[PDB]
Amino acid sequence: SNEDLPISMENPYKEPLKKCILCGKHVDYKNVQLLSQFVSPFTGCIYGRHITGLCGKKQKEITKAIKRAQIMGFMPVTYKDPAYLKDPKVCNIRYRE
Amino acid sequence: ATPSLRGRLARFGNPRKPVLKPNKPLILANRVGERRREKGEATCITEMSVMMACWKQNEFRDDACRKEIQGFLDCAARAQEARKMRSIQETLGESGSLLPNKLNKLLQRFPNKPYLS
Amino acid sequence: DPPPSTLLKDYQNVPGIEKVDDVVKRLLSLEMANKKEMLKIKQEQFMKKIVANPEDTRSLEARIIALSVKIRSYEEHLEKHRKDKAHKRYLLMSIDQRKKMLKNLRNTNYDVFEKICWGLGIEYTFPP
Amino acid sequence: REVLQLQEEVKNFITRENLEARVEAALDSRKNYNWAITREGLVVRPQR
Amino acid sequence: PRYELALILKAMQRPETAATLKRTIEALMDRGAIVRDLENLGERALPYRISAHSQQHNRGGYFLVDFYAPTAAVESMVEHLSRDIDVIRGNIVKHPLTQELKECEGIVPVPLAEKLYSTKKR
Amino acid sequence: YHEDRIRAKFYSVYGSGQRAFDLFNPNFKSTCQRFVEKYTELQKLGETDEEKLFVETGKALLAEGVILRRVG
Amino acid sequence: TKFSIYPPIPGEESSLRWAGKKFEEIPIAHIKASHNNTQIQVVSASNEPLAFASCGTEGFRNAKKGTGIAAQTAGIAAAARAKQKGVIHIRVVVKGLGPGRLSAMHGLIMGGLEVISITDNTPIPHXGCRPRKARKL
Amino acid sequence: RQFSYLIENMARDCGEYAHTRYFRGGMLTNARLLFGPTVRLPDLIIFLHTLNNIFEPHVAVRDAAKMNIPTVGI
Amino acid sequence: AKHLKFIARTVMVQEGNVESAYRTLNRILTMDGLIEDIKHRRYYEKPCRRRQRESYERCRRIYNMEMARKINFLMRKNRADPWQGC
Amino acid sequence: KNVLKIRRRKMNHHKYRKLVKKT
RNA sequence: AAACUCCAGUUGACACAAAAUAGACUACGAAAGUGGCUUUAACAUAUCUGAACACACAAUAGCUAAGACCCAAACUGGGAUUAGAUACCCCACUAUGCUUAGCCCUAAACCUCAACAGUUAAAUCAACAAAACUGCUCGCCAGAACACUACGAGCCACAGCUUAAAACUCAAA
Ligand code: FES
Ligand SMILES: [K+]
Ligand SMILES: [K+]
Ligand SMILES: [K+]
Ligand SMILES: [K+]
Ligand SMILES: [Mg+2]
Ligand SMILES: [Mg+2]
Ligand SMILES: [Mg+2]
Ligand SMILES: [Mg+2]
Ligand SMILES: [Mg+2]
Ligand SMILES: [Mg+2]
Ligand SMILES: [Mg+2]
Ligand SMILES: [Mg+2]
Ligand SMILES: [Mg+2]
Ligand SMILES: [Mg+2]
Ligand SMILES: [Mg+2]
Ligand SMILES: [Mg+2]
Ligand SMILES: [Mg+2]
Ligand SMILES: [Mg+2]
Ligand SMILES: [Mg+2]
Ligand SMILES: [Mg+2]
Ligand SMILES: [Mg+2]
Repeated sequence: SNEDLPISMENPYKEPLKKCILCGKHVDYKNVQLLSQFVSPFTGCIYGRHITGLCGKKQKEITKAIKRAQIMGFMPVTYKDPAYLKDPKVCNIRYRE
Repeated sequence: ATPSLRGRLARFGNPRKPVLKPNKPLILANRVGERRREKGEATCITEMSVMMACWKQNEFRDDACRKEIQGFLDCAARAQEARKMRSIQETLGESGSLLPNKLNKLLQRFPNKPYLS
Repeated sequence: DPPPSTLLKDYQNVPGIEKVDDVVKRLLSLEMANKKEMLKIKQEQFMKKIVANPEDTRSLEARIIALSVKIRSYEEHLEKHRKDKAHKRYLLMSIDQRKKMLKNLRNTNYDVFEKICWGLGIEYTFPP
Repeated sequence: REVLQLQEEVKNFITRENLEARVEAALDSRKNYNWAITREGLVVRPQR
Repeated sequence: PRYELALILKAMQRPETAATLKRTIEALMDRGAIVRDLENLGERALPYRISAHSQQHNRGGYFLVDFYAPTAAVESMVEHLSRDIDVIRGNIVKHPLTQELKECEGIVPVPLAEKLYSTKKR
Repeated sequence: YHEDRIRAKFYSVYGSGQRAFDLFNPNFKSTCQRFVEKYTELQKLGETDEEKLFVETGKALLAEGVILRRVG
Repeated sequence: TKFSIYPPIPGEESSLRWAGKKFEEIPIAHIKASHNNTQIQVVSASNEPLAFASCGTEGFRNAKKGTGIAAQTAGIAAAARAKQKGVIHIRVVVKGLGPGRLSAMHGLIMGGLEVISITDNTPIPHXGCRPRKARKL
Repeated sequence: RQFSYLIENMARDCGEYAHTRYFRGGMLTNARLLFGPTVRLPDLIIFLHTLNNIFEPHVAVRDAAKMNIPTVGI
Repeated sequence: AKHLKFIARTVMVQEGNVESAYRTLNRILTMDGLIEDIKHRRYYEKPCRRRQRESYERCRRIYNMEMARKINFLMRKNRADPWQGC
Repeated sequence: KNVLKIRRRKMNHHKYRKLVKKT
């Protein structure tokens, strides 16, 4: 018919889906350094996903890993272990003005 | 990011039990709330309690408490003017992000349309 | 029940499984697996013993055999968990669904219905 | 392939013969499961 | 199945620590377990004070035992660890490396929910 | 359009050209469109591989003096 | 060096000192800010009591105890008895959200003590005892 | 409003009429009261924009149909 | 009770500025939710009442975040009228 | 909706329970 | 005010109770329900509907028996308030909430919206609410009140539950 008509196909400019910083990585309860990056330094409270930026699957894995590590004797509950205070800050929260 | 609303309300087609039970429809109004005055509190009490402390120790003789008395009067004078300064800035919107009157005229131009035209 | 030394259904037909170390045989046996793996071996035995085509899993015979293995697992579960109301419901519902399968098999293929009852030890009962 | 991989691993399993030798070897070594993540998704292994 | 024993031992000298590990691995073998590996995570301060067997502990030796065992051995092993006075805290979990992580394509964005209310004029 | 596949890859590999689009000129040709036209010419010469037809196109433009700075 | 709001960790080698004393050696001011009273105890790093004052021991009674100025007065009283015993720098551990939570700290400073840190130890049960039923007002 | 001035001039130049301002209720449906009993209404209404400034249809579209006036509209 | 002390909820004072240290601590406890939690725990909130409060708080967050998103989207249009007089 | 129908049932049941207690 | 004053604060030891944060997640289960950790078992049905004549379940409260007991707490006692206060407010304490073994079988058990299959066009549609409908099936409804009642019957229920009327009365509800 006509060569200039549009053709049916999938979006070629579609951007790849975004991935969480832990996408494709194993979350172990023994890796307390990683888990400590997702708790409050002052209270040890687990951060919600709106602060951690994790997907639902990894927010759950991190949460379950933290709870297991805490009660098995690997991780403190009421504060972030001071050894891990100088690790990369991956959470979106600021406590100082 | 706004929390999800998919499957949260009791509706035909939604198998699960409702997550949310809003008493008002979750639909944006064309107005924002009015600026809620902050509860007032007593000020200058620190200086007031230093003056009254000297009075207690000096038999309520102002001659010995001149320095503290003047300090209490200065705090009230500064705080009295702070009443005028804050009020002026509060009306001007110097500290507010925007005034509810100004923010509502802007929403009047872009009213939420929950209906079809 | 099958012996614990029985190999898993996945590793029973790999070539050379009989010449591996004894330790490797323990790790691929029922002894080192969960109970669900033992039920897959039980299901296989009943299929060869009863059904004409042990590879057809969608026939009414295979479903009755699969459900009969689940029913026995619930009965063993409830023997240890007598206040587990959730699994008591699953048992009673499963028994009712096997009777509904047996009814439909009796109406369509009586010769196969008889072999299913003998093979599985089911005494068919007409409802009151 | 899983039976072959498993057949080699069994050579390094602990037995009553090498139990005393494997314990002392464990006490001399250290295993670290700790590592941190960055905002770019990069692993930061510990300084050891 | 494959399990992982997370073992916190009382801070002791090397000879008593080896005797406790040997005594613990033999307990697993007596119950039918096939022990695969033993890893030392190092002696460290506990995240909190732990009272065990009429004693207070602030430091412990962290060890891992990777092993295969029948499902009935777990319950019996937990009882054995509760009576060993040199064990501060011992937990048996299903080995994390058995669970295979499904692939993830990324974050599928969620559009704002639509048609929650009829379009009638209110 | 078929050429959108070529445009998507070009923007990924080489990014948007530092040259500015002039959408007022109805006959404007960007570096991407110049790339697409050369890519189409070489395809009509019988070449059918995609990864090979893309590398030869970059060379042709460099020979013609075009600046192609790979993004990464 | 830049200022760190995180306290020095015991056993590590810090350079911070207060009158030649390390953080682990500074006495502790325990402030219990209740809804109807405020109790302040200053103790040494070894848990030796040095001074105790509450709104009740300062002559306040009933609803006047549950006020800021009442806690401020209790702080000054504890600071005075503590300063006599050789205390200058104190670590503050405050538990409770009563009205004398902050006012009790001001009294410690007005009494001559220097606060080097503030710690909240308000008890939060992680699931614990059922509190009393709500009030109908 | 970006084109109010342009449209008003085009109408004057062709010898026709323009209404680019706020449309008061009843200009068409109540014209006899607003203008007089002998007022002649338009025989054709041309909309260069059919939406008002709150992105709804211009009221004159509905009222033009009420008064049986044909409408041309972009 | 079993944890180390002077780590949790501890803020150091700078240059004798105790007010800024207390405000920082209060800001920490608020953002982590401890202040509202302590207050809600003074009297027992029955589960039916807790579920109603959480529902109300979640619907308010959605509304408040959606109204805020619309304000930021429309704020650019608060510029002076470009077509004044027309 | 109002609870006026519930209120009638409430009174009936209250007076009934009280009658049963009295007799 | 009463109450306690072998009281209070710090520190240490220390549950048969309850389960911050995560959760801005929206999952599991037939429903009831289920959000500390671990492990074991384990989540019916390869058409659909279907038992009020059955079977198995079913929050909280409650009953029987033997235990535990921090805290909360009907009742009860004391303090206060009030014209009175058998309440609202404060304190103390019990049944009870917990476990085990049996009962009881009720909720605004309501997301008051039945299951399965399908549609978004025509007339879109009383109102409001959570847009309007189609096929098919079971269950249920027919003015108000009497009445979650009477009687009968069944039930481990004996001041109970389930099923459930009529007479008189009204012109409304
Ligand atoms: S986005 Fe892939 S696991 Fe989080
Ligand atoms: K908890
Ligand atoms: K929550
Ligand atoms: K009911
Ligand atoms: K309801
Ligand atoms: Mg409502
Ligand atoms: Mg109402
Ligand atoms: Mg009545
Ligand atoms: Mg059915
Ligand atoms: Mg019940
Ligand atoms: Mg009971
Ligand atoms: Mg009590
Ligand atoms: Mg009791
Ligand atoms: Mg309990
Ligand atoms: Mg309910
Ligand atoms: Mg109903
Ligand atoms: Mg039905
Ligand atoms: Mg349907
Ligand atoms: Mg009737
Ligand atoms: Mg009833
Ligand atoms: Mg009755
Ligand atoms: Mg009767």
